[PDB]
Amino acid sequence: MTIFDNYEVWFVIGSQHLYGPETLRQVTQHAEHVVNALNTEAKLPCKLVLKPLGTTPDEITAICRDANYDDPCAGLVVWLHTFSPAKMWINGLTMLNKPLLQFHTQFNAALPWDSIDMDFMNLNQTAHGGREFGFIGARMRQQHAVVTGHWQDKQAHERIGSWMRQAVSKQDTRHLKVCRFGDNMREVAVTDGDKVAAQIKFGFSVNTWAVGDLVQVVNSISDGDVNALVDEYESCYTMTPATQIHGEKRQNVLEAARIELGMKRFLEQGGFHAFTTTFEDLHGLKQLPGLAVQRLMQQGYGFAGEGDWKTAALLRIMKVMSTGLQGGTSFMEDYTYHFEKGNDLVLGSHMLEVCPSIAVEEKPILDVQHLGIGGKDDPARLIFNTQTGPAIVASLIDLGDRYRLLVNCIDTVKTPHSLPKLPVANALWKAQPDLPTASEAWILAGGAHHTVFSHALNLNDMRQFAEMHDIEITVIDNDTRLPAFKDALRWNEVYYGF
Amino acid sequence: MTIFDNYEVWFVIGSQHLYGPETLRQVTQHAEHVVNALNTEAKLPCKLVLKPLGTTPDEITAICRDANYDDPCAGLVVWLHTFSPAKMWINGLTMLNKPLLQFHTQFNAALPWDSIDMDFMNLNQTAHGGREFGFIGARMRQQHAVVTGHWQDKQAHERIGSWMRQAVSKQDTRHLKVCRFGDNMREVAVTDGDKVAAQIKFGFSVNTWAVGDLVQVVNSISDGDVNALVDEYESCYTMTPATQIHGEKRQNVLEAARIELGMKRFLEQGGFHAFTTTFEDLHGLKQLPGLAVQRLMQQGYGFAGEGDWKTAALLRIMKVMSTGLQGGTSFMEDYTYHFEKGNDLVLGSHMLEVCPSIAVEEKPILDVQHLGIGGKDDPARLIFNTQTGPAIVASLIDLGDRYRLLVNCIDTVKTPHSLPKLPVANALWKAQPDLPTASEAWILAGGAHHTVFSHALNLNDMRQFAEMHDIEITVIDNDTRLPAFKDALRWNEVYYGF
Amino acid sequence: MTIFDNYEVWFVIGSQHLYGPETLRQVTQHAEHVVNALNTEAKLPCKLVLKPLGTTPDEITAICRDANYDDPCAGLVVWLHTFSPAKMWINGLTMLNKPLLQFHTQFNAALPWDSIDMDFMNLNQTAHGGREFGFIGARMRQQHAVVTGHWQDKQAHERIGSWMRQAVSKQDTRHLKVCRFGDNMREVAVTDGDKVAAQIKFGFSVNTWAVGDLVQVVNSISDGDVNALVDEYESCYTMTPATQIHGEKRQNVLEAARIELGMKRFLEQGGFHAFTTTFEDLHGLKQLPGLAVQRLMQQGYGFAGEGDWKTAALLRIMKVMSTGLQGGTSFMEDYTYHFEKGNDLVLGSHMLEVCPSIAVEEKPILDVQHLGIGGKDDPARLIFNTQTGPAIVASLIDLGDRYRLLVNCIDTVKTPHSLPKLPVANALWKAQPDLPTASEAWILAGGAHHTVFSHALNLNDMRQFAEMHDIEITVIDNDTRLPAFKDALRWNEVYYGF
Ligand SMILES: [Mn+2]
Ligand SMILES: [Mn+2]
Ligand SMILES: [Mn+2]
Repeated sequence: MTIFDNYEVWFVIGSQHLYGPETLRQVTQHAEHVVNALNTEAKLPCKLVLKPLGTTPDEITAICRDANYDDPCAGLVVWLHTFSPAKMWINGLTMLNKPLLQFHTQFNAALPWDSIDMDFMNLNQTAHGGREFGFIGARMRQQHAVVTGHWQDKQAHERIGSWMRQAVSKQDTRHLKVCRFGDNMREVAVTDGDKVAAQIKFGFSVNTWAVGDLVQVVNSISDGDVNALVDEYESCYTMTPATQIHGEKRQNVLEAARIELGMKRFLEQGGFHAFTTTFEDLHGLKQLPGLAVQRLMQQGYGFAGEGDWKTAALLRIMKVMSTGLQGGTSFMEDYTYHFEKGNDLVLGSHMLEVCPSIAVEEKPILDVQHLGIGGKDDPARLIFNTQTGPAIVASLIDLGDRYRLLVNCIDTVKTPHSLPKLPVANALWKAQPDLPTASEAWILAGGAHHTVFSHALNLNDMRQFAEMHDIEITVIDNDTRLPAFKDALRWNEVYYGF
Repeated sequence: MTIFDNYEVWFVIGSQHLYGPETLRQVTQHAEHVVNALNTEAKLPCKLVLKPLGTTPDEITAICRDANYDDPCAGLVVWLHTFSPAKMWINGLTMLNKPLLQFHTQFNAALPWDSIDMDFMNLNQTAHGGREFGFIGARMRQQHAVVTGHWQDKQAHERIGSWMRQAVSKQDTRHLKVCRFGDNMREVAVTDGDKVAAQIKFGFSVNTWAVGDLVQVVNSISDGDVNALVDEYESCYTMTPATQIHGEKRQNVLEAARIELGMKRFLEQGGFHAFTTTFEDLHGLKQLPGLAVQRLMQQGYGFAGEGDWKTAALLRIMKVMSTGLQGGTSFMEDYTYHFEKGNDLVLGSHMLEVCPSIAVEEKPILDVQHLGIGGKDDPARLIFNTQTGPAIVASLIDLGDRYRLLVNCIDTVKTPHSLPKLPVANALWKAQPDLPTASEAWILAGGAHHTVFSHALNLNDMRQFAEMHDIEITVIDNDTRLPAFKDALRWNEVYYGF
Repeated sequence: MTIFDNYEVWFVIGSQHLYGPETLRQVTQHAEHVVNALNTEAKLPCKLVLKPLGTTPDEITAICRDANYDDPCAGLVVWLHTFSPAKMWINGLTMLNKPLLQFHTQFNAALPWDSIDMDFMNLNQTAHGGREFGFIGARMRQQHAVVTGHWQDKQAHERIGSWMRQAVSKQDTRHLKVCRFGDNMREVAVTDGDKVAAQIKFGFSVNTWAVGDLVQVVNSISDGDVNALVDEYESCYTMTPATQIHGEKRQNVLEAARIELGMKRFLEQGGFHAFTTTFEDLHGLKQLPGLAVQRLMQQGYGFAGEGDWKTAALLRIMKVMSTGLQGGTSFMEDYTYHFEKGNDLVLGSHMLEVCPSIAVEEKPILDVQHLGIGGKDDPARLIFNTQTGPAIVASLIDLGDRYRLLVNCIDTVKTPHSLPKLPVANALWKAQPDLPTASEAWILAGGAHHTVFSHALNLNDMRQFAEMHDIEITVIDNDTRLPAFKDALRWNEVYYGF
């Protein structure tokens, strides 16, 4: 059912004819054996298709050429069962659009001390065949990945599997379409940037439909379709008295529903995966989309507030990326602090748009709905608490000449006293290593007030993403120390400054 | 005896023409003591020749003129006795083509508290005088190693001699001559490169003589001389049943012996110090040089397989580097692996060519050969085990615009079982910090399958080597971590990308 | 029959739906009309295949994806009949392996002053639609070409056609295989270099077979096949008395013939397009290949003397490139000068290997054959004079970090007195602007003694090649003036020094 099922990774084996052609026939036995046992037992994010052996230049070019042409081909994992003169690969590697991982593995785990002979020695020579390959890729500054490990090693499966994840994320982004409903909040910098650069670098496109284009779909929906969706609320969520049938703010639940249907139909018919809104342009909408934006985020779409295409895009990438994983992933603003010796905290939220995928409960749908901001009707919104434990918050910023991705490892924690006046969903966390330093470093390194929160993905996941896209990663966890942190900033600046 | 008897290090001393033939003659006295003290007591790689005092610019410029012209001057060791304003050193240091080391030292291991005068402070004042000199070395951006200590210091003797050792290596490489017998294995990358560039940088030359040429010399050796060498094989090694008289492959031993004599004679007359071969071009040679190659490696000749001049030269270099040290140093190629929790191992070896320099025993010689590779006669070889202990493998790769020296720290270990069918000698080691990262880090950095294995030389030797040549040293050892390693590869790329 | 017939160029029209879909239908009428009239009447180097209109992002990605996959697709020529929002093209353009030329043309030549209206105005808006496209390509630093001109403009056809030429040259080079028969003349720099860099940058591969591998094929040929080829000589060429049946050097014509057959069979069975020899390794050959190398160059193969793969490669590229053109293209060494007020000259040649494609006559096959060099039998060689008029000489050199292509516009001229002792073919020329300055500049800018001479190609042809491959071109013709010439060298050095 998932987008992972719309891709497969190619298992290419490198060798040469020198010994052959029955020395090849063993190689093929191994490959087919390792491919089946992985597809069967290694619980990897998507499928491995074994291609015919690459033992000549033309065979290797062929495979890369094919890999570029096949839209499901998300990456290559190459095993060099033997020596494989690396010049053979050059012409293929210079046309390759798809990512590559060397699986520096071997058929046997134990070296058969008592039996080993030259036949053996000259078969399963990945020990050196993998190093010849290492070189050309390094020589070309072509970022190839490596996992060393025996082919049944479950630790390897993970790192292999974790890489397959990024391959698919990289190709989905190459089709991701953000639909903004208006422009950036006036006078705001971070949420602005060069959209051309984004689509060049990342392949996702951002383009603006009039709020009025939406309003038209938003107004067109049938009551039959509205009251249907109104039922799915009462089913799913705790309705606060104000929200119930005879409640003075029932009518506002109707307007929420339609804005959900309206946005969903516009977004499906447009073929979109993400979107923005701006409270400075809600002409023809009854209320700022809250409930609707929250549920569309649960249903999968990327979103960010006030025109913020980068963060909205990012959310969608990290959701997709998170498929099959234990948690969350939500848009998030760092809203307010709690200061105390030992217990410094952040509380995250926005005006309304907090995704219910990181919640732990059955979730109230109250109004208590004054939003002076926007200047519209009291909006519907889901109110909830965020799950505990170790998360991350990611901010992608545009330094103008390049992008930088900041990640701050964090730990959600339970609110000690509850928030009875606060009509928004919360997320409360301690920022590794500690607020003052965590905040300082983030601020030092730019990094928006807009972030993507996530329980399901982590730092190592994001490190591979940063690699896969060739961008700087600015990491802020417990190891962070400002003198070193600053040096890195400088040294990365020169490096990525080409 | 050995090549360290060819070279010398000059012992220059720095003061000003002002003032006091006493003071200025009084200083001459100490340099004559420390030098004589060091030359009999210190056990340094080669002698220290004291030179007349650098008091004026012209004298320093002369000292440099001579130091450049004198082909056994391996470098200057400089100690700044009184105080020698560095503007005097300019014209000299500017022309100085031989390496320099500031031995930053005093007269006198401790301090006269009641016996201190201005007459004393006039003369012998390296504390400040030494610093001024570092400045100009830094300003001009020259190397200038510095060792600080009291001359009588055991630790400081050690430090200076290791430098002296490198200084001499630098000079020997200048005259090093590789001789290639055929070209690279077809379609191979790591072992190709720009010979012109290497000769510019390190000064070693690489030029190829026809396989046909060698054959002419091999086909010329007298049966008398051939037989005589075999008498040396009987006495050196453990001749296997087939190897000895009435042996089924006794002639293969003679042919090997003939080859070795021809190859030797050839190399000697052409004044060569290293060589390569290629199994793809052996026309006129009865079998692929194995035993011949091994004993020649053991006698001091650098070599590396299938046309690999870089590694071949590096072997010769490191072999000379290691002179007067306990331990082996060999050509080596990661051949296969043993994956076992806690005990990941690499079996090193080559087709035939491994140096008995690194062996534990009196070596067995066998034929049990059938080398499918090439397609020649069952060739002779020395089978043996590699010693137990700390070692390094090193590779010099050409990245197009610059060279990179990779060195992995390792620890060789007893084969836990005999290897009865392995027709070749072996090395066996655990890689620091562990196989997967050891291997992965090397692949990320490129780094040949061909390496120079050494028991005698260490990371520190190679560190100075890399500094001495201004090449990047990539270091894989117990302290390695992939995030910092990767960072260093990027931050170095832009440093040395100049 | 020619390799041009194995490729086609794609004619892609960019537009958008804004007006459509019958506004598109006109666009298609135009495109089909312009494609037919060009394929019919424009005598272009190869075929134009009109692809379906690109009016959306997915359609544009599709076309580029297809262009990469189709091996005959040599380049794209895009016409922007209307405005074509350039973001649509980004994702296609970021995957494109093939070269692109914008044909900034229009359907009508004259603006129909009296009739023009908005319908018209908004159709045929290439005036601005072409500038939107210009931008993205410029923004991406993607070297796209442009010819502006009406679509019937014959001057345009040329510049379009001239570009199509380079597209095909660029793809052939991506399959060109040099087969060296040995290594570089010892101690020679220019002919040496980094073969990995070449195959990366250019896609042609260079790899060394043993002279003995050839000798085996060289010796295997049948007399029936030898004497057959001996007849084709007497037919084609003037046989000097020494060369005739009872001539004392007839036997040497037999050995020439076999070396021709032998080299031709080895080269066809290897699938090669170019080759080198080295006189320092002719073990098993009767005489240095002269006659044979000359005729194989006429038949099409690239060649250069003494191991020189770059120049041999280049020759083959410039021959292929020259298909369908008036002249020549030959390997060439600048052999000797004539100095005289007003009449300074160069005479070009090699020991033997001068291609008879630039000759004007029926061509003597004498021996007068002492070649002390090589140390072999008196060789057969064709002796001839070169055609008059404006030519070029191209040298591709490896500056180590990058390549530079030098071109010197020259003018062949008739020898005033004849060369009765000189047993080699001549080419005599004046080097624009004049020997002293022409020689100086060439020497200043490096540039080998080995060149490719050519009557058929020129400077503008080579300028597009240099562009198509992104390398420096150092031009030396009449406009050349050393102060400016030097400045350019410096300014290009910084630019291409990334
Ligand atoms: Mn906000
Ligand atoms: Mn090898
Ligand atoms: Mn020549």
